[PDB]
Amino acid sequence: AGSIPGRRS
Amino acid sequence: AGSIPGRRS
Amino acid sequence: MGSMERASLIQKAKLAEQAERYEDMAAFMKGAVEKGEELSCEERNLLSVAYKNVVGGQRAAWRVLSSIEQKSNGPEVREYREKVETELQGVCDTVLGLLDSHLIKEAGDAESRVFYLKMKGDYYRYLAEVATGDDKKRIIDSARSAYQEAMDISKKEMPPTNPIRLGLALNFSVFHYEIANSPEEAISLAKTTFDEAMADLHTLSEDSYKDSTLIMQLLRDNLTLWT
Amino acid sequence: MGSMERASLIQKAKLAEQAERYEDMAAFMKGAVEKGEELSCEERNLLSVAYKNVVGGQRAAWRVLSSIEQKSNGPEVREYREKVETELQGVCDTVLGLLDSHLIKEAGDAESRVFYLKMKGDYYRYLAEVATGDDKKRIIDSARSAYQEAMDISKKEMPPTNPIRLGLALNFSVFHYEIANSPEEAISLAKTTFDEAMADLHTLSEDSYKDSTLIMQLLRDNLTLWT
Ligand SMILES: *Cc1ccc(S(=O)(=O)n2c(Cl)nc3ccc(OC)cc32)cc1
Ligand SMILES: *Cc1ccc(S(=O)(=O)n2c(Cl)nc3ccc(OC)cc32)cc1
Ligand SMILES: [Ca+2]
Ligand SMILES: [Ca+2]
Ligand SMILES: [Cl-]
Ligand SMILES: [Cl-]
Ligand SMILES: [Cl-]
Ligand SMILES: [Cl-]
Repeated sequence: AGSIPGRRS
Repeated sequence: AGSIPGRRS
Repeated sequence: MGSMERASLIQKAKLAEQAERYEDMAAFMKGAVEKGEELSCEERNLLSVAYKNVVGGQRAAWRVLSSIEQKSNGPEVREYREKVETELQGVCDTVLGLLDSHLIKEAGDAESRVFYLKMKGDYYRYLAEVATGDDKKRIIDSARSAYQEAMDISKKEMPPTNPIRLGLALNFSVFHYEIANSPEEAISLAKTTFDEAMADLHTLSEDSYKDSTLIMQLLRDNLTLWT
Repeated sequence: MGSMERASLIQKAKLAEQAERYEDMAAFMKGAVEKGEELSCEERNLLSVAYKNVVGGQRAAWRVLSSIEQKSNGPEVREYREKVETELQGVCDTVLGLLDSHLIKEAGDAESRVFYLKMKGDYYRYLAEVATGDDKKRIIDSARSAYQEAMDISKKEMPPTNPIRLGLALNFSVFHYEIANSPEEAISLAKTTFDEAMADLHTLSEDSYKDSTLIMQLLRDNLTLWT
């Protein structure tokens, strides 16, 4: 399913 | 303002 | 892309569009143009979509960086805005070079010639957005001249509802408003274009009506923002 | 990026994030790692965000192309899926190379060491997603081994609500479900992680509670899809 989005920081 | 989006075709 | 077949470049440009890989899409369509043959209507649209997405991302990034730089006024923000700006200019120069070698000179039908001259106006307009000074003046005139030649052909050769004619008028009005400091010219052009298209809708099929009314709504949206 | 100051690379990576220029962001953070100094918590997050966005776009494109190729079963779709796949593998190998030279070996605190080992597991997992055959087996084991070492450290050294510990458990559960064909292990890990975090929320400030509950909701979302 979903992993940590991790695309904002 | 807005030009033709032109980004899909 | 010299070793890849023309038809394979076109097929891969369509795949790249589906995959949202617009840099790849533009490289494949550049390769297809450099085969030297004229482009069909569908192929012209692939070329234009690819580069509009590439330069559209660069313009959005340039605007973010330009806003940060103006608020700041070390060298890093200016340096990085300059890097993005140089990359954007390079993409615009590449598109302009394809149009000049040799798409426009071989385009004899009104639909192809107007399409390419509108692109020429658009890519000079994107150069003008980042240009500063007297450089700006000659770039602005180059955009104006391309748009004006396209307008002259479109008014003689295409009906007022033709989607290329409509999109050209829309973009030239944006040029007037945003680049040329001519908001009244922008509003006049958008209103006249909209009204002349309205009067010609009765001639169209259901599908052509949908195509033309979509662009007419963009003209109306600008008129609403401008008035 | 050898001639640019470390601090300027970090500043430009933050600007690139604001401009949504993730390829640039990753190149600046690669340059910062190659300065040879350890990364702070904020700098590790910049590195991870940059590469997650780059490889996330490549994975999305690979999935589009892989789906078209499977439906088709000329050489163009396979060739272009292979091109994207090679580019994706190259980005994963670059990240893995930074972790191996020399981020992991110099990471002594649990927060840095777990962070880098979770990244190692994630980038081997992205390699596994495109791998075929016995190659897949060794790549899958490399992902598993990195995740397991990170899990072992996190359970000894971090509270069950620590966001890195939570995100590691989330991603390892996805590895079990999607890569290792172990859906029961995935569901068990997600449930145990969620329940142990729930029981430790009472110890947290309002801001730490928000950080931990956000990731707990991702665990719950997967459990809902999996059960
Ligand atoms: C500058 C401009 C871009 C797009 C359009 S459109 O109506 O959306 N369009 C596309 Cl994307 N491709 C087209 C081919 C042919 C026409 O009309 C003949 C429109 C069109 C219009 C203008
Ligand atoms: C793998 C993973 C990615 C992001 C997160 S988080 O909670 O969204 N996060 C980010 Cl983006 N940066 C962080 C620094 C420190 C923590 O907790 C100590 C979380 C965090 C978690 C896991
Ligand atoms: Ca040929
Ligand atoms: Ca230095
Ligand atoms: Cl720079
Ligand atoms: Cl011709
Ligand atoms: Cl290819
Ligand atoms: Cl250390």
